Amino acid sequence: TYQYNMNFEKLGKCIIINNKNFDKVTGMGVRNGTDKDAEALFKCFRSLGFDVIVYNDCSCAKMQDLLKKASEEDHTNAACFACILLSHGEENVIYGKDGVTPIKDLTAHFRGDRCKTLLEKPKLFFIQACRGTELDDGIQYKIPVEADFLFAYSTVPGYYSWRSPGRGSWFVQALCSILEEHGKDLEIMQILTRVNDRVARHFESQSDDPHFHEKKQIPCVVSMLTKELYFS
Amino acid sequence: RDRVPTYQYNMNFEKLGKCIIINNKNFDKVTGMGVRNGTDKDAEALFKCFRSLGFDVIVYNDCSCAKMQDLLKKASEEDHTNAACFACILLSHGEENVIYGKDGVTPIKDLTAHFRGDRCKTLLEKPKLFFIQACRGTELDDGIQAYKIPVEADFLFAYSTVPGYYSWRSPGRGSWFVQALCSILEEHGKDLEIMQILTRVNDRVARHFESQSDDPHFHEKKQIPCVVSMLTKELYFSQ
Repeated sequence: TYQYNMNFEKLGKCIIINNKNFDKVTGMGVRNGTDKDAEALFKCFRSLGFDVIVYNDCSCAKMQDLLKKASEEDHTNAACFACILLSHGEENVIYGKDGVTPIKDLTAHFRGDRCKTLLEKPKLFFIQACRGTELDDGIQYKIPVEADFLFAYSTVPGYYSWRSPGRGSWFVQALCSILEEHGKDLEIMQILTRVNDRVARHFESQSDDPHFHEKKQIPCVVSMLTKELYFS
Repeated sequence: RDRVPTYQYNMNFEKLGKCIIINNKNFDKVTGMGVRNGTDKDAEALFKCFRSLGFDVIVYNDCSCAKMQDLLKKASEEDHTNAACFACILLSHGEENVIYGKDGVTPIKDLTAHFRGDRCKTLLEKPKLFFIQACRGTELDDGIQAYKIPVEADFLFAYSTVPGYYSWRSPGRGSWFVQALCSILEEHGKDLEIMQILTRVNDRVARHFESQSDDPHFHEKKQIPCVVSMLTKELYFSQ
């Protein structure tokens, strides 16, 4: 009644796109630690039951195609779909190695009118990537085509997204530990909300620059879901 | 459902909090904006719901842009120490990232900023909720047949529609989102978590509603609301 139906042969497909090294033209640095993120993610989402595949250093055309294909696959025996983007980013756009592409362009392939097999099923996107230059200085019948999506961004619109080259990204470590522990017994919003809490609290940046010292982060969930979602 | 200790927003405060409703029905000729028939109905329903939840609700009417900012900034400067949370609900014309006063347009992000961490210390670690009934663009959903804290934390925006899309409103029955919202809030407002409620409002607006117009450009259209949460705990209005 108030839950998404999970009675399907497979949980669903999980495309993880891991972008580490970029073309010199985009002039964007190597994202160190992103390999830590991907492997940890691969475990969790696999352990949840997703059929996860990891694609490394994709180009924008490559990403668009990856998604479009999956969009055109047959999802009749799937409960849901999940995509995860690890990259450099700006507002509304994510980086391939050869430039940028709008996030909406990657997602819209799964709109109700463009992926019938995934209608009334959750389509989940998790996006760990910078979202702008800002720093949090801290303190003290028919259904709509845009429905059933959920984007969990690593950060709020306009703000930087922090990643340690040694331990991986703040967001990912958090999402992984919570999932490694309650992925099976909590609802998706409960899970993400705790991730919001752990990133907000447990983390604080440290550099030798005063502009980047003791800075903060809060992830941001967008939901057009229409049911509660549990992975079991 | 199971209520697990260090995971709820602490509600044991003298008061639930302020709920400011901004009911904009009438707009200057120069904005080219029309009379939003249905909105008085929407405002009545909402103020009763939020009163019933226990908010101290205040209704403002046909606001200028300056007024909208002023009352919000001043609201942001009151002493919320004895409140568990704050709510603001905007009913107006809107476009991508902006919302109308009677005399023009002002960025939503600029309204909400007043209640940040560094800017409104007495609402720190407390949920600040924002409900927005307004168009966010012109596109139509045609449908388909079956210690330290970040300054931006503890905000939840519940928009009536997705970015870039239209927002529907019966002159007779009021906007879909609002109708749906108030209904769910009546039943389960005191027994369901905020995200559980808004999800149900998502389902209801998506199913129960379909447009009907003599204009085929506007005929048989659909709508999905959009929830954005920077909350760090579950939020229940009771106990």
